Amino acid sequence: PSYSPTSPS
Amino acid sequence: AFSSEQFTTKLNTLEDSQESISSASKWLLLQYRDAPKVAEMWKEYMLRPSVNTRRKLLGLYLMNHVVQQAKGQKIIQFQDSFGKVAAEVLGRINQEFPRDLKKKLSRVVNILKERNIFSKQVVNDIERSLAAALEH
Repeated sequence: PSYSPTSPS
Repeated sequence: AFSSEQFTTKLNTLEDSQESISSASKWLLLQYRDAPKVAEMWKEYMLRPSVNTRRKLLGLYLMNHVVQQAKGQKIIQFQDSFGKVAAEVLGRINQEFPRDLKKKLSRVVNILKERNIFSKQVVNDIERSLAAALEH
C-alpha cells in the first residue's frame, strides 16, 4: 500500500 | 506481566500499509513508560545483520510514526529516546541502503527536521552524518 510520512494513519 | 519480545513481535507483524504501522504506533504511544527501552531495542534490531533491508525499512516507518504523533501527545520522552538512537541508525542505514531506499529515508528524515521533531542538538548531528557519508 506504500507508507509516506505525510500519510501515517 | 511483561510480555517477552512484545516489541520485536510487532515489528515482524507489520506491513508497508499506513493502517498497519498506525496499529503498532498507536499501541506504543500509549506506553511511553518504555520509551527508552523500545528505543534501544529498535536501534539494536536495526543494527542486527539478521534483519534484512525489508524489515529495516519497515521498522524505520514505525519510528517516524511515533516521533511524529508524539507532537500531539506532548510526550518528548519518545522523541528524546528515539532521537539519540536515530542519529546512529540513520547514519548506518544511509551507508547500506541502495539509491532507491536512501531517497525514501531522505524524505522521512527531512520531515523530522522540517517539523522540528527532535532537538536542534541531535538534528544537526543527523543531517551532518548523512552528508558525511556522501564525502566518499
